[PDB]
Amino acid sequence: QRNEEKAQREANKKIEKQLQKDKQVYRATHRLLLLGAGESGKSTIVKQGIFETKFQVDKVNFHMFDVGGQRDERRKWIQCFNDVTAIIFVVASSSYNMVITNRLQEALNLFKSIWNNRWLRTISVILFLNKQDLLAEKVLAGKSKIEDYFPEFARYTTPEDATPEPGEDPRVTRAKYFIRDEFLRISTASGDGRHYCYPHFTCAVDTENIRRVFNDCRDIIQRMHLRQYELL
Amino acid sequence: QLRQEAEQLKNQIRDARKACADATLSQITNNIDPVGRIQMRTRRTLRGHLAKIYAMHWGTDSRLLVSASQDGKLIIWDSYTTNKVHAIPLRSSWVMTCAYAPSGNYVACGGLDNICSIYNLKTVRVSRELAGHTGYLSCCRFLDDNQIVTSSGDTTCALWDIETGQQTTTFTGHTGDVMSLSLAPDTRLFVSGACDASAKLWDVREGMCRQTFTGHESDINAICFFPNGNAFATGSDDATCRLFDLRADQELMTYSHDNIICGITSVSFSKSGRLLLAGYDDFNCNVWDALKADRAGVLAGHDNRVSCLGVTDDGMAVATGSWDSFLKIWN
Amino acid sequence: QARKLVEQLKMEANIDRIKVSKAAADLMAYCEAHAKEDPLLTPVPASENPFR
Amino acid sequence: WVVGMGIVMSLIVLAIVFGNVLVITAIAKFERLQTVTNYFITSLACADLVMGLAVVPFGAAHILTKTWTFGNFWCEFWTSIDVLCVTASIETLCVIAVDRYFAITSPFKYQSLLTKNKARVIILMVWIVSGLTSFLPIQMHWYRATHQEAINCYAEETCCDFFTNQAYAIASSIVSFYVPLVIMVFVYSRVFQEAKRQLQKIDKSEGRFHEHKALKTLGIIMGTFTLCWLPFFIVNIVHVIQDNLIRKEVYILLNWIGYVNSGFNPLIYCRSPDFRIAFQEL
Ligand SMILES: Nc1nc2c(ncn2[C@@H]2O[C@H](COP(=O)(O)OP(=O)(O)OP(=O)(O)O)[C@@H](O)[C@H]2O)c(=O)[nH]1
Ligand SMILES: CN[C@@H]1CCc2c(ccc(O)c2O)[C@H]1O
Repeated sequence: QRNEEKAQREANKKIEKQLQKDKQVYRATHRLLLLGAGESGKSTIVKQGIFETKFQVDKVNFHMFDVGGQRDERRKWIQCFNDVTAIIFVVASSSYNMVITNRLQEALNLFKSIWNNRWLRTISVILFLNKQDLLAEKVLAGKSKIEDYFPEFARYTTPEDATPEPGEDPRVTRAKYFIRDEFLRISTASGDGRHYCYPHFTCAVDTENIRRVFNDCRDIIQRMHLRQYELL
Repeated sequence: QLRQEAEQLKNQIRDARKACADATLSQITNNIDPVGRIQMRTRRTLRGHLAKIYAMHWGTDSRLLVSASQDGKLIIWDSYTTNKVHAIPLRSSWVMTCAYAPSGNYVACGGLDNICSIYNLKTVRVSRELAGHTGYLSCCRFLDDNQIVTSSGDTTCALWDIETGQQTTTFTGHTGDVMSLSLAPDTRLFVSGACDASAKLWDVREGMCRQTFTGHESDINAICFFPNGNAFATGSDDATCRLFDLRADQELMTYSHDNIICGITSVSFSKSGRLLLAGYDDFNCNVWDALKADRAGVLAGHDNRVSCLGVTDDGMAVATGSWDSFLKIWN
Repeated sequence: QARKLVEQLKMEANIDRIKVSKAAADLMAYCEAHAKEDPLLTPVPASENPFR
Repeated sequence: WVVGMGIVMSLIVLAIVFGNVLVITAIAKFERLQTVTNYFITSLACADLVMGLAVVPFGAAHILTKTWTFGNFWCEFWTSIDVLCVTASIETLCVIAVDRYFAITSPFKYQSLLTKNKARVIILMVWIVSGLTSFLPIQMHWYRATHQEAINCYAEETCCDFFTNQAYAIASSIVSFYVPLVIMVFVYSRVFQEAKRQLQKIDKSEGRFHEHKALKTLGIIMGTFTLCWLPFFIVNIVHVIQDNLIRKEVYILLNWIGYVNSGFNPLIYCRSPDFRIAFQEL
């Protein structure tokens, strides 16, 4: 009676003291969700049920989730990831001709479905446009033209404020920027400043992807704070 | 040929239950005096979870309960004195369900790792791990101290043997994700609500489906038997709740309002079965009248959407959880 | 898969079902009989309320 | 004009108390407003409430009746409370500015930097330093002036005026105003720089598909505070440095213009979706 009540309070205090230590670790970690189009080469990106990985850059802890145990066209489980910092979307940009409705259109439909969601209404997306060397190799050779698959490409011009590389043939730059604009117009169509999209061009020999993720997360948090304080 | 016969058989089932509809439930209960106005107040508030809460299960003694959260914890409370008894950290941070054994010696857990874990309270360490599902677990209930039934996202349910960790029987027939299940008072039948807007009645001993109900038009989120055991209620994401009768093989009443457009997350009955409590996405709960389909109360003390709900065995209190990492006891 | 679906329909179709009036009467009688036990319908005194 | 001036002074008292009490109850009654940033706001609200409840009514009575009736001890108590409330309200704006600076410039370490215990320690330290510069040098008669008019004022029982030395009028002015001003300026320049830098990047990447807000917000925040408190803290030094150049009425007018600032803080730091629904609920 009298002794039993004191015993319960003793165990509660020890547990509540442990929960304070766990709260410090929980609040200092950033969670990321990794998605793919099915054959986008996202395993190479992470190489260099649910699968979890941990990494640290500049004394900041990141923790990324990859889902491979569930494969369906109705993502009922996606409402759990409404508190993550950002979503990483990996798409193969060199699969316009491949049909096995081509794969770029399916990837665009998936991106459009994810963007306009009731739960992911305040979450930014980091977009990786993988397989650039394959795209350049396919574009440079003839008999394979995006016009035969994307009729809108017949009236596209490379933007004046573009950033071509040193040795690129100007043919490939137009295709790259067309593919990027396809995602960008969907991103900006329904955006009200609550979240943005950060597209990048990625290859197989790239090694600075973790720096890109770090900088994009920093920008995401800074923009969130600026919008919160009515400064943006 | 094969497809043609199915359409002919479907009409026979529909016509069979059309002649039995002599009168409606609401027509019979027109002379019953209304229950009136029901007002409830919060008695306790439980704090300590670091993230949103998805699951909750009362104890058989109506004193202790368990809850789950996305931070990776499984806390057992003392609702009377508001004292934490246990805090089990989970290997995987993605949890969707939890259960509390009738004897009180075990607790189950599951989620996005396609695995159900059983913990030994009175010994806390992992006792068994059940594998074989190819989709995320949605619910789990203890039949006994040595057997448990689970539902997953691979459109199947299973009955497990805890001692050997092997599936005794498997239930198939759904086409979408199975979202919830509930056991009968005598533990011989159970019902399941899936994403194809259908509910089914299974036989644990034999392993065959008995009846199918398809009155809804969206994904079914929650399900619960009537205390008698001859009826059950469902809740979908079209802001409607429906009552189905096992013996009549058809639905009897619908609970909806023109000012509600959000989805429904959980349902539960009261001790006598007169009241029906349902949680919604508009951050608050509602109380219905089972025999009349009219509102009688509102519980609006939660900041974020309510994800779970439960009523004690003796019917003394109602517990609700929401995404603001808080539990509340309403009396 | 077609054969299995048709077989289930035939098994489920041949069942005996009672009219809605009997089920409604049974539910109403159960609710009327077990009404006094329900603590949520009528508030209990604070002397016998463990939460107050 | 007594009835006209008495009516206006009564309205100012009601506005200060009504706004500050509403903010205090909204934060305490609701669990969604219990934030580290809101502790500074509630400290500021408490300071302004005490100021508008104690300093203003007795000063209004003294101005209207033209005499002091509460004796030679309550006059010194009133002066001490006046200085304590003025000093501790300006110094909280500095804390809010530094909090926003740390939140925006260093986003990754913000959670580790600020903790409820640290916020409580900072608030207690601010209040302690505010109390060390008002009650201690006044109740110990270290601020007393030496001229014949000053001693004649001090030796009476119905006259309660303000006379001070060079050292006190300079040190108190510096501590109350000048350091927080430069700190706030340095903070809010960097905040504006970061905001405009982030704006340039969004419109490089997605300009063709689709800094007024930051400028307006910073302009309001700095302008109200400066226009309220700068002339008084200028004449405070000036009238001590040069004698017989400022009348006894300009001092009171500028001091009351500064007092009025206490009724504007809820209109500046309490405009958000989480506050405008809490006010509607109440
Ligand atoms: N040239 C080139 N080849 C690539 C690139 N990425 C992947 N590949 C090739 O494509 C193959 C696919 O590798 P993975 O990354 O493991 O593909 P995956 O695991 O099936 O990817 P997902 O199914 O989408 O998860 C590799 O064996 C590579 O040879 C790339 O960026 N450039
Ligand atoms: C009587 N009015 C006083 C006079 C001097 C003074 C004030 C406020 C803050 C200070 O640091 C001061 O030195 C005024 O409120």
